[PDB]
Amino acid sequence: DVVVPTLDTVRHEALLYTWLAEHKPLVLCGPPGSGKTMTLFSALRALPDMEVVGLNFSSATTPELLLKTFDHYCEYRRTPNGVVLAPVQLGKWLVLFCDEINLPDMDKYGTQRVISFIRQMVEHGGFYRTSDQTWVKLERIQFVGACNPPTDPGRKPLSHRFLRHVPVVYVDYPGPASLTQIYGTFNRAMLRLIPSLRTYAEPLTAAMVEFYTMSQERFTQDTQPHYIYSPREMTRWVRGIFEALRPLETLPVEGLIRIWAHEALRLFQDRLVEDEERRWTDENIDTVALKHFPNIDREKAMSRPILYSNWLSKDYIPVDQEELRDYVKARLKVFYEEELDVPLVLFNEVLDHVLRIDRIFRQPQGHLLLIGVSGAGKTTLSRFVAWMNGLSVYQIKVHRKYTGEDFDEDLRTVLRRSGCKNEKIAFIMDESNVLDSGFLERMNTLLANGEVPGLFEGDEYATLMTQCKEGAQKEGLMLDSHEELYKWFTSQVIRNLHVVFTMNPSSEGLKDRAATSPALFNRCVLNWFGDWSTEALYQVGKEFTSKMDLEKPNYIVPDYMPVVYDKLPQPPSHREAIVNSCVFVHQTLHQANARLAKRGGRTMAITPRHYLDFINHYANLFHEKRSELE
Amino acid sequence: HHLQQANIQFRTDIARTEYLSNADERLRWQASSLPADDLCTENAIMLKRFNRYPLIIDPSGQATEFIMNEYKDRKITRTSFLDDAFRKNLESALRFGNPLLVQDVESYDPVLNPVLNREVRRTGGRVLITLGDQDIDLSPSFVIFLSTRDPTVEFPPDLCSRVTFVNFTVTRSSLQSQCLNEVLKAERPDVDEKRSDLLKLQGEFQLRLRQLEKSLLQALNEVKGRILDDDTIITTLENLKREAAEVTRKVEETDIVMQEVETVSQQYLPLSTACSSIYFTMESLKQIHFL
Amino acid sequence: RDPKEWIPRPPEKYALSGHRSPVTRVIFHPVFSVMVSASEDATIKVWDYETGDFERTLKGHTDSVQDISFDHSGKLLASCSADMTIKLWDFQGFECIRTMHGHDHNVSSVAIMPNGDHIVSASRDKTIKMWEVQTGYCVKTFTGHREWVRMVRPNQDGTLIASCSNDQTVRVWVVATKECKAELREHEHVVECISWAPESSYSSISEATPGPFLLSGSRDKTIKMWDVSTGMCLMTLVGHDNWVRGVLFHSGGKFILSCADDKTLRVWDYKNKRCMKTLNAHEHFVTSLDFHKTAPYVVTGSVDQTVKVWECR
Amino acid sequence: RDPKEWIPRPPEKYALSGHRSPVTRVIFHPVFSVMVSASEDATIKVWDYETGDFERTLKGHTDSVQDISFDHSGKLLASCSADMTIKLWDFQGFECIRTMHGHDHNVSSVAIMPNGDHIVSASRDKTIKMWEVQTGYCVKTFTGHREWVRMVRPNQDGTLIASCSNDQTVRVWVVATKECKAELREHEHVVECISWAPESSYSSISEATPGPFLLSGSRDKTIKMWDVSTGMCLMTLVGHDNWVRGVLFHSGGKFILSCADDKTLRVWDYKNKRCMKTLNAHEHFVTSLDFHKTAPYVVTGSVDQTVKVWECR
Ligand SMILES: Nc1ncnc2c1ncn2[C@@H]1O[C@H](COP(=O)(O)OP(=O)(O)O)[C@@H](O)[C@H]1O
Ligand SMILES: Nc1ncnc2c1ncn2[C@@H]1O[C@H](COP(=O)(O)OP(=O)(O)O)[C@@H](O)[C@H]1O
Repeated sequence: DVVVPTLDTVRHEALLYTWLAEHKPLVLCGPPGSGKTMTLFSALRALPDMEVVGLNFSSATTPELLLKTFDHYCEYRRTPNGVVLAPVQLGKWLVLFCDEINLPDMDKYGTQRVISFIRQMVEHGGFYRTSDQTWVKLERIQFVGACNPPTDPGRKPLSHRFLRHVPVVYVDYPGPASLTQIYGTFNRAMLRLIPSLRTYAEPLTAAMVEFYTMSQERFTQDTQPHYIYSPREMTRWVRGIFEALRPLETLPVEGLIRIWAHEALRLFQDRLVEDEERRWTDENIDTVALKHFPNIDREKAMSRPILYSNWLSKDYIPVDQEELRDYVKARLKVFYEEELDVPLVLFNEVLDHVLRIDRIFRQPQGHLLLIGVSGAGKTTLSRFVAWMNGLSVYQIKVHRKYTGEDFDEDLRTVLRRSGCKNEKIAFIMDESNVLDSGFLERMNTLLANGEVPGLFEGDEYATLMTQCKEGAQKEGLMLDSHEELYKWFTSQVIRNLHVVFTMNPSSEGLKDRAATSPALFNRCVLNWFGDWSTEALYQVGKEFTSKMDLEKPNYIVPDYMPVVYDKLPQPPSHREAIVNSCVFVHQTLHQANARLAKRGGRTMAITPRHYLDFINHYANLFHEKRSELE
Repeated sequence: HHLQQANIQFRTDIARTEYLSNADERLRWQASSLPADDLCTENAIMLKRFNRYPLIIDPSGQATEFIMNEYKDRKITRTSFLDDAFRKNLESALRFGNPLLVQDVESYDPVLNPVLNREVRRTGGRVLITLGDQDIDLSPSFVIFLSTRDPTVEFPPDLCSRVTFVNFTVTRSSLQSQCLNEVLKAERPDVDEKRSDLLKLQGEFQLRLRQLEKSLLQALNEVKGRILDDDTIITTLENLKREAAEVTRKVEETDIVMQEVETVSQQYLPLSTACSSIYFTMESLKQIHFL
Repeated sequence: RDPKEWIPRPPEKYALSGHRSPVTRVIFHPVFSVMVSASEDATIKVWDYETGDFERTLKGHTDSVQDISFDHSGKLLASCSADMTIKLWDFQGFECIRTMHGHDHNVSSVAIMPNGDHIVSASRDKTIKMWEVQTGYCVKTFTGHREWVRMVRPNQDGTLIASCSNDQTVRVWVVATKECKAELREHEHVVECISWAPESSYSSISEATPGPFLLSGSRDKTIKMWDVSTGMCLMTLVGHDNWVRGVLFHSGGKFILSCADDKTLRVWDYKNKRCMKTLNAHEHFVTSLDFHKTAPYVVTGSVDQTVKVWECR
Repeated sequence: RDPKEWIPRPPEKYALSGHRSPVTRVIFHPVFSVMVSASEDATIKVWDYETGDFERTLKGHTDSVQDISFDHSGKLLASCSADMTIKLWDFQGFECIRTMHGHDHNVSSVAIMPNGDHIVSASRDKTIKMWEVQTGYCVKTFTGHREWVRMVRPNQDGTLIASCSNDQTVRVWVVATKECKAELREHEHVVECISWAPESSYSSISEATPGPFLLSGSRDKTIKMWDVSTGMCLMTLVGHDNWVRGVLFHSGGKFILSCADDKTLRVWDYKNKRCMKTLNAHEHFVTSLDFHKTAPYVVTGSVDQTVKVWECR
């Protein structure tokens, strides 16, 4: 809710107060994350007569969502001149904020059902209840909207007959010369616990400018569909830096640059796909912190692993890879006896990934979106992190004939376990667990708002109020009625429920997911795990194949030397040469899959589970044939 | 080529099928209706030495009979995915410690995901796995096999990660041998039956010679004294003489086998070449008009 | 010196070794100068802490022995392991008297109230069982926890027991009335160790803020004080860098002896809201500790298969 | 009672059986309560000597093993056999780590000096070889022996390596300087076994007839003792009626327990220079003996396919 006023902010504030004082509709178009719901929520806080109902549209949006919203937040009343729809808060004005107006799908014959429905209730002031085909007139209902421009890939333009009744105001990104004091006042707030670093505070905000401009220079949306950058990332930057130096109370300039670079690498490198842009972002970090912070210890402030953990000590301190790795081995030894007896191997990327997962899991409303091939250990690492943070893990247990009712009952049990008994729940479900469009629609609503309209109905609604009032009386709060009890339940669900969605990367699947679901790309933090690189394959090969006997003291290093793992140490041993050979085996079948596909043959998915099948079959064959020969 | 270029020596004059499979296990596989070609022998090695539970694509149906005749003493229950009593059969297979063969994996059920991923809870010495909603005591003598009839099936990567694929395709050598066998059955039946009997005889005499070598090695490994002073080693000598007589007898069977196979080769080898060419045209003709 | 001012000091008086597995629980014999430890290699190793050597071995279990316990006399011992067994041993002749069965899952901890006629047990099946030492039959069954019960511990007179569990709650039950008297849910993580207050500490906690009082160490790197009659968190001590594994009151009623997964033993003064002393204990996680009720001795058993004995000063 | 006076008593505490061959060498674990035996059937067996339970069998050598040696951590095990190979075993992993080649005959001994970095190897080819443990390469070579080098042992500080051979010599060398510091020629027959003197015996030897000192037992039914610095036989035990196969000091530094081929396990004190107790251990030739540093147990490995453990009292 902290909004520092700028020129465009107060101009659009006056505009929105004008559009909204007359109970007239308005559409805040513009690039995503430019503050269009910041300006709207600033306009709503000026007038206390107005109450907000949040709705998030998808590609598969229907007016039945608005019907459920009217069932929850409004009532049908009988009047002599017709049937009227009025909010349950008498005297207040309900306004419905739909987040994704451009997003519902344009049909084969040039129409949108929700857009024509909203135009019907705006031009004529009412709708048709289809239960008995009766004209319901809206009494105190207005609409506001937000949308991306129609020239975006996932967005479609609106009809002229709809914009004949609605004005559109186009916000933009604030630009560098506004963001510099927007985050300058934030850093002047945040550098008050440490009274010595504030002379570096104003360039640091300025530093947070320039990287972002190259973040708008190269990483366009034509490269990857999830390459969007908004001032939400700078808000994430300042709250990560604030939660870093909140309990520490002692840090030099080098530690401040280290924390800044670590937050930048956790905010600008996880969304990248290839390692080329990861190298480019690390190079940009190096040159930006060299340009804005001269005469400082570059070796002390900047190192390779840059990891920040709170597992070993209660403060957010920088720690080395080896002590963290040993603690992860000991915690796996503990963890194998409690939840799952599935063995886990490590490398440097495993430690980096579990630190990313823990960093997003620690905050309330922490939602994860993992991108990676199947068998890459996506759900096992999340299970380990969720166990270590004391979070119960829930899987939906999908079987054949999974309709929407079983999913609704599963979400009912999840929300009742999370928000009513105040138990921390890590809700895990895969991309193969999605079977209907209603699954993704209810997941989008739960990810965005933290509540589902129409999920609880009938006797289970009153059961939810009894359970919520029992949980509130156990907690200590004296609650009553239904609306504020549902508000407390929604706050508890926001605080306690962490949702992790994992898919596989795709050229068309991620492009379609970026349009059919905003909340996975607007409310979830994306971690691109990807396939296992050659460095990871060499580390798992060299770490499992050290127990057995492989060494030839007389080994001739060949002059041809086929190297596929970079930084192979020369002179290599026999074990290094054959681990590089195993990496070559995996790489040449990666090439062979494309060779088979380009001929016309159907290919099959190569996974790191196959590589862990191949390296496990090495030691079983070696121990058998050595004991056979002896 | 990568192993040669990286100066890592390997057994060059060793067949990939022969290094993994024993002779008696190969004879048991030949007894279990498997064709004698190298590809089906390789697939039998894959089914023998699995680590992930295998998915068997088979456009002809021979692998199902091979698996049934392989685990015949261990009672395989044959079920399918679209069978109504499929989860109860899987629960009974997990409780009893029975091998299980499941057909039609193109209609795959996600409910077999924790069994295929081996996500197993350890209740002390007891082993418990949560299948569906029920915790079942997993006996360690359980295997599963995921059959497929159609060859042109695409699979999701979530199922593709957890299984080891085994494809029973049709080679030119196996097809040529089967067509030669049916041509010999149709044309020269006495030569065909005596060739089959002599092949069985050569196999069992090779088994007897391997039994000689193993028994003599384990006999001389534990004499624990003077061989000359012990008269039981003279009975070992008599055993050596008898099996040397049988390995001298084996050469005449080899000569008659050689004459029979050269006669039927010069009789019907271009016929089997035409068989291979026509069936490979059959398999390649789907590239034209999809139907 | 006096029993009031015993404080452990570095370095250790003894460093005993010999276990094949991580040591899980170490305690003292009350009458004789005997110390006893157990580990995950299904054995119970009996040592002499005064002389610092090996005395005896007890091999009856099949799986990881989680927790062992004494009685008021010290002639009787109860141990629990992962094979769903409870083995009741003696001490005067060193044989296994009984083998109680009935638990569904890993029996995590056992204890005997000072009347000695009955044995409590906690397990992973979300139950607490209450067995007769004369019959080997689970007579009573406390039920109501939501998850795995970490360890259970009874009070000084055998009227109240407390259990810390994996539901992140600490539940204090009454033995006679079979009902959870206090449900304390303020800890965020799993509560791994609890302790009762002695008589001489009864005033001193009232100086820091009658009773009954209870210590509780959890995986949220904090040590909390509770009053059962009130039900609120009396104080919270922070300073442990990792998951707290063993929390025990000092015999003087003034210090707090605790150990965590940061390889340190910490002595706290709860009057000054701080840890007064920090000692490097082991190389790996210190699973359990115990203070000797009359002699200046502290035993620490840990993951790295060495039991360290410190002379208090 | 203290570990100082400990003399074993008949009968055996345990009679372990299951070897298919004569037993060549038996040693105790330094910290654990388990013992490892070596036998001529190329099977390196691991037995728990406290309960008499067979634990495990390591089969890596493709010929009969002669000597096995631990390290003081107890993690690495060095084993020598007649296949031109030496094998390094991870004791916690129970699998081999590396195999050493370079000897052209029967590797009759193997040992690890207390620096924890290398391996001694005496063999039939009249030479001693030094082996690098972590890398796996043969570094250094003691040369000068003219017959079968029987068995080799390094000193407790790791600076002296002493070896007995079949040419009636006891040759003490320095580790890196490659010179024979002491070529002791007083024994009448093949010296089959030596035993380095502990520190507590260094006074006890010096008042029987400072340091360092060394024992040796030969086929001439005599056990001689030598001062390394001077280079002469100070004292000699006679009273065995056959070949002395293994000679061993007490851990406290007073007694010498020695096994000989006349079915005798005799304890000798250099204060009286006689045999006080003679034990008829097995029914055949007794090859090796071992006595624990802290535990009152003597293990004895003999040709009769049984390994006998005797309680010291
Ligand atoms: N002047 C400003 N003061 C405070 N915060 C700002 C300012 N400008 C931008 N922001 C931040 O930019 C972010 C835009 O996010 P939001 O408005 O939620 O995106 P959307 O409107 O697309 O939902 C907000 O979270 C807000 O914190
Ligand atoms: N780093 C790893 N070390 C060991 N095993 C792994 C690792 N990554 C994946 N696995 C194996 O993969 C299986 C589970 O894969 P999963 O995590 O479900 O992949 P995804 O989450 O991408 O579907 C487990 O049985 C596990 O043995």
